[PDB]
Amino acid sequence: RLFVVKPSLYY
Amino acid sequence: AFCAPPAYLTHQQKVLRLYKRALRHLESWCIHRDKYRYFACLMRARFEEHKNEKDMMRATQLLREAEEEFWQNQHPQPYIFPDSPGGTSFERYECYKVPEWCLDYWHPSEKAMYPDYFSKREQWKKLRMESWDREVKQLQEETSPDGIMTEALPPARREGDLPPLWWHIVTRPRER
Amino acid sequence: QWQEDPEPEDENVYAKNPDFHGYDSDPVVDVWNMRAVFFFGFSIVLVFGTTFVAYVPDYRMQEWARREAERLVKYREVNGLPIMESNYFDPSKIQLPED
Amino acid sequence: WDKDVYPEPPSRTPAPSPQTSLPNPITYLTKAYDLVVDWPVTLVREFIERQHAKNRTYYYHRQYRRVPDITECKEGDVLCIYEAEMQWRRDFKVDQEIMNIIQERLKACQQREGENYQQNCAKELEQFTKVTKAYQDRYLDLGAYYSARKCLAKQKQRMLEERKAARQ
Amino acid sequence: MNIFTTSILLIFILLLSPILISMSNLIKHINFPLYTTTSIKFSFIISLLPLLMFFHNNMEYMITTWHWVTMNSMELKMSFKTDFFSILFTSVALFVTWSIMQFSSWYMHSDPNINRFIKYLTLFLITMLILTSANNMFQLFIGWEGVGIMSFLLIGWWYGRTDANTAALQAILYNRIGDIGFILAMVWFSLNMNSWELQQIMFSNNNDNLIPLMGLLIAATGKSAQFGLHPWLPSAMEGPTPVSALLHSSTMVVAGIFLLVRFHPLTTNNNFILTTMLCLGALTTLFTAICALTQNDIKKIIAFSTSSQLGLMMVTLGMNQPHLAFLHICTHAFFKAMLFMCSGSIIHSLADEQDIRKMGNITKIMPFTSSCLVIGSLALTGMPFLTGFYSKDLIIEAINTCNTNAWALLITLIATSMTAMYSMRIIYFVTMTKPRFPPLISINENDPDLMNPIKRLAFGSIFAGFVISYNIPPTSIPVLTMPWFLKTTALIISVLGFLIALELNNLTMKLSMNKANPYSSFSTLLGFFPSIIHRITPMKSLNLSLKTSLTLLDLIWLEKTIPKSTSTLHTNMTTLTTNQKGLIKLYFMSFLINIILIIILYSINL
Amino acid sequence: KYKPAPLATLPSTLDPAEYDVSPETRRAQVERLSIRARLKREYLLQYNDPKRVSHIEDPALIRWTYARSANIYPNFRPTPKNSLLGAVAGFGPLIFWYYVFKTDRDRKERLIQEGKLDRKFNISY
Amino acid sequence: MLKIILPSLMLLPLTWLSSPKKTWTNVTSYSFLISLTSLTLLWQTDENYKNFSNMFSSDPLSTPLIILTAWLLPLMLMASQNHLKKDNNVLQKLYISMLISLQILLIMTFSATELIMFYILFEATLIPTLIIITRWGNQTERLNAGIYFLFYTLIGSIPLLIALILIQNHVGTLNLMILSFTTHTLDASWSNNLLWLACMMAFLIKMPLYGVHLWLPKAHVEAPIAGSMILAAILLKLGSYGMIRISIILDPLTKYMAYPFILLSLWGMIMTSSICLRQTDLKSLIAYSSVSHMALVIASIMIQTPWSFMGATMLMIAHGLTSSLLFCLANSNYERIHSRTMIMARGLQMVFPLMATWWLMASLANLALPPSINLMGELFITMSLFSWSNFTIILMGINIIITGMYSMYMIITTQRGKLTNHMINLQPSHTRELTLMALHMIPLILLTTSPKLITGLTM
Amino acid sequence: LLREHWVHILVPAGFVFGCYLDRKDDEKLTAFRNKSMLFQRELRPNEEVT
Ligand SMILES: CCCCCCCCCCCCCCCCCC(=O)OC[C@H](COP(=O)(O)OCCN)OC(=O)CCCCCCCCCCCCCCCCC
Ligand SMILES: CCCCCCCCCCCCCCCCCC(=O)OC[C@H](COP(=O)(O)OCCN)OC(=O)CCCCCCCCCCCCCCCCC
Repeated sequence: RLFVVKPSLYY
Repeated sequence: AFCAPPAYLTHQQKVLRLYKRALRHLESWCIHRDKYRYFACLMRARFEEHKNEKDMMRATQLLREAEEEFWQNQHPQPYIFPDSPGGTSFERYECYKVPEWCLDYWHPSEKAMYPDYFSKREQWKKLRMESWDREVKQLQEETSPDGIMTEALPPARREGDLPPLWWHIVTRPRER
Repeated sequence: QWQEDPEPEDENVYAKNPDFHGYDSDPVVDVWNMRAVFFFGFSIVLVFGTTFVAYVPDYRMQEWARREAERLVKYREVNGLPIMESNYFDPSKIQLPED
Repeated sequence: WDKDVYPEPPSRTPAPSPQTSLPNPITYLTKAYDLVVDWPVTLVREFIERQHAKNRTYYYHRQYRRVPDITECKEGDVLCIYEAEMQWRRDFKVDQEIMNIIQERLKACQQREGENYQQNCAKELEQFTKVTKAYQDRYLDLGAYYSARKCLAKQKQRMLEERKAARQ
Repeated sequence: MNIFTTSILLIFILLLSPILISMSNLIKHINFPLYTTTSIKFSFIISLLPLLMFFHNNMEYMITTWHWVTMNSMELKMSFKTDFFSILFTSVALFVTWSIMQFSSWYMHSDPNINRFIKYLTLFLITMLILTSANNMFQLFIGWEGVGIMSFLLIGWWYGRTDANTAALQAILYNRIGDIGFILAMVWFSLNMNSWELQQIMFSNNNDNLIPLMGLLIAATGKSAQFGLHPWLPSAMEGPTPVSALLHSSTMVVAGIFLLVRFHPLTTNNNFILTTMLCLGALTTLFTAICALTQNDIKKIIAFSTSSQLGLMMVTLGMNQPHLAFLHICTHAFFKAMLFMCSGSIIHSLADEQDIRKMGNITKIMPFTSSCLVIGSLALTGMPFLTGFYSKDLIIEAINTCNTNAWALLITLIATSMTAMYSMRIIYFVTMTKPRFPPLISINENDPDLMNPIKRLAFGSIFAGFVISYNIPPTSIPVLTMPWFLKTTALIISVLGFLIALELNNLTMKLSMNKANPYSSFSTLLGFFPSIIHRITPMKSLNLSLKTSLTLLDLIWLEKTIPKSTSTLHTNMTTLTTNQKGLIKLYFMSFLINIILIIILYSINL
Repeated sequence: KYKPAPLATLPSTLDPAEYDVSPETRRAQVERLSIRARLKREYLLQYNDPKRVSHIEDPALIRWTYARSANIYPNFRPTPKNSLLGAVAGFGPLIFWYYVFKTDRDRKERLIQEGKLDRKFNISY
Repeated sequence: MLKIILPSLMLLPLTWLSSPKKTWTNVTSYSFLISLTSLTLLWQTDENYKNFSNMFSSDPLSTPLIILTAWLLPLMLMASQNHLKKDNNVLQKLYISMLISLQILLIMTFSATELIMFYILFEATLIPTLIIITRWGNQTERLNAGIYFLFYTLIGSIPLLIALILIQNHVGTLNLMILSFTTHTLDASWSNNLLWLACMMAFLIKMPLYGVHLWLPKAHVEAPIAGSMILAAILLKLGSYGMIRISIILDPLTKYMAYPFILLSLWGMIMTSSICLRQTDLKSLIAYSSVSHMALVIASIMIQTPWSFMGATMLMIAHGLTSSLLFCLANSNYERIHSRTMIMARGLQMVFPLMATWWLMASLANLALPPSINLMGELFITMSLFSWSNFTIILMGINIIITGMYSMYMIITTQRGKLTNHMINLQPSHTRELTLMALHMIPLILLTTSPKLITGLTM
Repeated sequence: LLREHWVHILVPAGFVFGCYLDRKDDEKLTAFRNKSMLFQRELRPNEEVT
C-alpha cells in the first residue's frame, strides 16, 4: 500500500 | 526521456533507426509472427549486404534512397504501443501526476494522518538545503571554459555529496 | 543609478493562519468578516429576497389579465359576439378627413 | 375551470372485452395503486381542506371603471392621455391572454383528435385564424413603443384605404 | 391518468436523487455506484408500465407541468409528449444505462473520481430523456445542448491527454454547426406560427416548410454523423469505453433521427428533403464502412459501423419509413452496446491495447466475450431473427420496393455487405488467429458486474425485436409481394460479404508481402477529409483573426485614424500657435493686422 | 513522389540539409546545442533550487506578448497594399451586407404594400 | 427611492469614522442590506409605473439595473480586498468611498426622469472610474487608458447635451413620458438626421460600437478588478438605457438612419469574437467578449421591436453578471501569478478542482447554454433580426460558433491540460473568492427560474 | 464600547430619514387624491383615501 499525493481540499 | 540528443546524429545512428522503423512497419504490415520473422530475416540480409562498405558518399546515397523507399512503402496506420506518443494512453495519468510541493499547503488536520510519512518528507528537505551549495560549485568548477557545453551532468565524487540537480529526477510521480 | 526600495517577495498566509479565510491577517477579524458575509448575503438576502419576490402577487397584472380574459370570452361566446374585432376604436366617434 | 371557456369534450370509453383466459396486470396494479397511493394522499388533502374550510378567506376580482378614450382626448392634455394609455395597455394585455387562451384551446384539440385533427379540429383553427386577423389589424406593426395613438393612426391608415375601396 | 403521469415523472425524480446525494455529505459514507445503479434499475422497472398501458390502449398524452413565462401571446412551459417513441426509447435507454453503470463500476476501478464519472453519466441520461420526451422545441434544445456538453465533459475525462480535448472541441464545433439550423427552424416556427409546440406546428402541413426542414436536416447531420459533419464520432473513442458505448452507440447520435421522426408530419410532403436524405444517408453507409475495412482499432471499427447504420436510418427516413427508422434506433442499441462492452472487457483484460493486430485466440482464452461478440456481430449483419432482421429486412425491402434513387439503392447494399466484411474482420483477427499478444497473461472475466450486464444485453439482442414488433401497432403497410431476389437480398449479400472476407483474410497468410495501394490508403486515412479540412480551415480562420482584425484593423488602422490623428492635429496646431518669441514688434504688427481686418469687416458688411 | 506543402511539411529524412557533413553545418549544430544546454542549465538552477517561494519567469513569453500587443504601432508604416487591405477589410463587407439587407427589406416592403404576401399567424415580431 | 439613496450616502461616514479593522465588515454588511431593501421596486402589481417625486421614477427596465448595481457593490468590496491590503487605512477608505459614489450616481441615473439629470450623472460616473483606474492600476499605460475612456466619452457626450437643449427649447421640458405623450413625427431632414446622430453617438460609444471599441480593452486590462466589474456590468448599460429612453422621440428616422450601426454591430460581432480566439491576454479576451455581446444589444435597440428590447434587457443583465464572474476568476489567478497571459498557467483543475467548476459554468453561460437568460436574450434578438431580414441568421450562427470556440479555448488553456509543476506560489482557494463566484452564479439560477422580472417594458 | 459601536445608528437612521422624506413628498402631490376619472370614490368608510 502506497501514498497518493493530493491537494488540500479542506479549504 | 532520460538523455538529450547529440548535436548531430551519426550515420550509424541514422541507419540503426531506419532499420528499427522499417521493422516496426514490417510488423504493422505482416500481422502473423511467421511472416514477420521471414521478412525480417530478408530485410536483415538486405542490410548486411552493405555492412562491410566504407565509401561514405555511396553510403549516404544508399541511405537517401532507402529513406525514400521507406516513405513510399510505409504503413500509414502503424502500431504504436499504448503509453507511447500516438498511443491510446499517452499522457493519460498526467491528471493524477500531482507534484510534491502541493503538500506544503496541506492543513494540520490533513497531515495529522500519515504522520510517519510527513516526518520523512521533512528530513528529505534537511537533505536538500544542505546538499544544495556544493551542487553548484561542482558545476562551476566542472565548467568547460573553452565555451563548449552540452546537456550532460556529472555524478558526485565524494562520500556524502549527491548528483547535481537531482531533486526533480528523484521525487517525480509514479506512472501508474 | 537611483534610490528606491527593492521589489518585495511573495508571502504565504497559510503558514501562519492555516485557518485563513481570505479577508484579514488577524484571525478573529477574518472569521467575523466571513461570518458577516455568509449571514447577510446568503442567509438573508438570497433567502428572504427569493421569498419576497416569489410572493409578490400579480406581477404586472399577468394574472388579473387571464381572469378577465376568461370572463370576456365567456360573455362574448355566450351572447354570440366575436372574441375580438378588427378595429379597437368604434369608427363612429371618429371623424375622417374628406380627401 | 369553466367548461364553457375550456370545452373539454366528453370521452367515449368502451367496454373491456377480455377475449382470452390470461390475466391482465394493469388492473391489479391499478388496484394496488388505489390502495397504497390514493387512499393516504386523499386523506391528507381532506385534512388540508378541513383546515381551509375552518379558516376560509375570500378575494375579489378587481373591476376597472371605463374612462374617456383617446378620441375625446385633446392634442397635448396629458391628464387624459395617461388614463387613456393605461386603459389601452390594460386591454392589450387582456387581448394577449385571449389569444393565449385560443391557442391553449387549439393544442388540446390537436392532441385529442390525433390523426383526425385535419377533419375534427376545424372550428378551433377558424377561431384561431379570425382572432389572428384581429390581433394583426390591431397591434401587428406598431413597434416597441406602441401606444393608443399609434393604434389610432393604424386604424385610420386602414379605414381611408377601405373607404377608397368602397367608393371604387 | 394518475398512474401514467406519476410513472412518467417518477423516473425523473429518481434520476435526480443521486445528483442530490452528490451535493450532500453522504457520498463519503455511501456506495454511490451501487446506489445509482439501483436507482436506474427501479427507473427502468417503473418505465416498463407506461409501455404496457400504451401497447394496450395506444393512447398518447401531453403533460404540462409548470408555467415558466408568458411572453406577450407566447407561453413557455415544461411539456412532455408521452408517445410511442418516448415511452419505448426511455425503457431501452434505461435498460442499457443499467448494464453500462454496472460495467463501469467494473471497468473504472482505480479511478478516484468514479463518483464524478457516474454523476456525469446520469446527467447525460437526464438530458437525453428531456430531448426525447420534450413537447416543446425549447425543452428539446435544452436536451440537445446538455447532451452536447456532457460529451465534452466525458471526452476529456483524461484532461492531461492533449487529444481527448481536441476531440471534445471537435464535437462542440460540429454540434454548434448543427445548432445553427436548429435555431433557424425555431425562429421560422416562432414567427410563422407564434408557437414552439408540436401541436400548433402540425398545422403547417399545408405550408411550404422547406427552410425549417433544411435547418433540422443540418442539425441532424450534426448531432448524428453524416459525410459533412461525421469525423467527430470516431475521434470520440478518446474517451472511456462506457461513454463510447452509451453516448456513441445508442444515444446522443440517434437524436437527429428522433428529431426527424418527430417532424415526420412535415417531411411527408417535401420531395426535396426526402431526396437529400435518401442521397446523403446512403453516402455514409458506404463512405464509413469503407473506412471500417482497413482500420485496426476495435473502437474505430465499431464507431464507423454505427455511422453506417445511422446513414441507413436516414435512408429509411428519406424513403418515408419513420417508424422503421425508430425501430432500428431501438433494436440497434442492444448489440452496439454489447460490442463496446466485450471490447472493453478484452481491453481491460489486456494492457490497454485496442489494436486487433496484437490479440487473438479469444474464442478459447475468453469464451464469454467471444460468444457475446459473435452474437452481436450476427445481429448486426442481419441473422434471420437476432433483433437485426425485424428492422433491417423491412428497410432493405422497402429500399428496393419504393420508387427511389438507383445509385443509393446500390451503394446502400454495397455497404450492407461491407458490414459483414468488417464484422468478419473483427471475428477473424480477434477470435480466430494465434495469440500475437504479449506473453504475460492475467485474464479474468469472472466478475458478476461484468458477466451479468452482457448476459442481459444479449438476452435483449436476441428477443427485443420479437417482443416489440409483435406488440407495436401497424403504422405502415409493408410489401410482402416481390421476387426472391428482392426478398432474400440482405441475407444473400451478407453471406457473400462473409465469404469474400474469409477469402481476402486467408490471403493475409501465404507469405505474399502487402504492397500498399491508394484504395487502402484512402480507406485508412479517412478519405483525407480530416487530414485536409482540419488543417486548412483552422489556418485560414486563425490567420484572419490575427493578421486582419486584431492587427490590421484594431491595433493599426482604428488607431491611426481617430485618436492618433486627433493628437497629431492638435499637437501641430499647438506648436504653430506657441512658437512665439517675446518680440513686441511682432505682437504689435499682429495687433495692427487685427485692427485692419476689423475695420475692413465693418466697412465692407456695414 | 512526396510533394511537400506548407501544411504537410517535408520530413527530416528527405531533407538534404540532413546527411550534410560540412563543418559549416556540424559546427553550427554544436553551437546551437551549446546555447540550448546553457539555457537548460540556467533554468534548472532555478527549478530545483530550494528557498524559492515564487515561480519562474519566461522572458521569451514576455517578449512574445509585448511584440504581439504593443510593439505594433511604433513600427507601423502606411504603404500601398496596406492602406488597401485595411480599406477593403473594413468597408467592403459592410457594403455587401448593406445592399443584401436593403434589397431584401425593400422587396418585403413593396410586397406588403401591394398586399401580395401571406402573414398568417404572425402576431409577434 | 430616497430610502435607497440616503443609506448609501450614510455608508460614507460609516466608512471614515469606522475603526481600521471593522470598516470592511460593516460597510459590506450594510451594502448587502441595501441590496435587500432595493427589492421594494419589484412590487409592481399593475401596469402603472412608480413615481415617487418629480425627480425620481422606476420602471421594469430601470429596476433590474438598479438592483444589479446595489448587488455588485459588496462583491467589489470583497474583491478589492486582497490587493490594497498593505495599503494604508486612509487609501483603502478612499477606495471604498469611490465605490460607494459610483453606486449612488448609478442608482440616481437609472431612477432619473429628466434627460439632463441623467446626463450630469452619466458624465459624473467618470471621476471615480478614472481615479480608480489611474491610482490603483499596476501598469504604466493606465494613464493613456483613462485618457481614452474619458475623452471618447466626452466627445460623444457634448452633442447629446446640445440636442437636449434644442429639445428643451422646442418642447418646454425634457421630462420622460411627457416627451412620450406629446411626441410628434419629424420631417426627415438633415438637421433632424444630425439630431439623431448627436443623441445616439454618446451611447453608441459608452457601449462600444465596433469602430470605437478602443477604450474598453485598455480600461479593463489596466484597471483593477472592481473597476473592471463595474465597467463590464453597468457602464456598458448606461448607453442602452439612454437609447431605449431617447429613441421614442426620434421617430420615424431610425427606420433608415440605423442601417450603418446594424451593419457595424453584426460585423464587429464576428470581428471581435475572432480576436477572442487569438488574444493572449485573458482580460482583453473577456473585453472583446463584452463587445461582441453588446453589439447584439445595439442591433436590437436599432430595430425597435418588443422581442428585441426584451432580449436586450435579458442579455444586458446576464452579461453583466457573467463578465463580472469571469473577471473575478481571472483575478483569482492574477493575485497568485501576476501575469494576465493565459497560456502561462495551465493544468489547473488539479490543485483548484472546484474553481474549475465556476470557470466552467461562467463559460457555459457565455456560450449560451440553455436554460439560461444569455440564451433567452440571444434567441429573441435572433428572431427579431430574422423577421427584420432572414439573412442575419448567417452572421448570428458564425458568432455562435466562434463564441463556443473561444469560451472552451479559455477553459482548456487554463484548466484542462497538464500542470505547470514549477508554480510553487499557488496559494489554495480563498473562501472569499469562492463566495464571490457563488454570489455571481446563484442569482443567474434564480433569474433563469423567474425571468419575468427581466423581460422589460414591453412584456 | 460606544466609541467603537456607535456607528450602527447611521445607516438605519438613513433608511428612516428616507422613508420620512418619501412621506413628505407624497404629502405633497396630494391633488387628484380622488379626482381621477378611474378611482372616483365616495368617501363612505373614511375621510382620506391616500
Ligand atoms: C431582478 C434584479 C436582477 C439583479 C440580479 C441580482 C439579484 C440579487 C438579489 C438576490 C436575488 C433576489 C431574488 C432573485 C429572484 C428570485 C425569484 C424567485 O423568487 O423564484 C420564484 C419562483 C416562482 O416563480 P413565480 O413568479 O412566483 O410563479 C410563476 C413561475 N415563475 O420560485 C422559485 O423557483 C424559487 C425556488 C428556487 C429553486 C432553485 C432550483 C434551481 C433549479 C436549477 C435550474 C438550473 C437552470 C440554470 C442552468 C444553466 C445556468 C448556467
Ligand atoms: C475625432 C473626431 C472629431 C473631433 C472634433 C469634432 C469637431 C466638431 C465638428 C465641427 C462643428 C460642426 C458641427 C456644427 C453644428 C451645426 C449645427 C447643427 O448641426 O444643429 C442642427 C440640429 C438642429 O437643427 P433643427 O432643430 O432641425 O432646426 C434648426 C436649429 N433650431 O442640431 C444638431 O444636429 C446638433 C449637431 C451637433 C453637432 C453634431 C456633430 C456631428 C455628430 C455626429 C458625430 C459626433 C462625434 C463627434 C463629432 C465628429 C466630427 C463631426
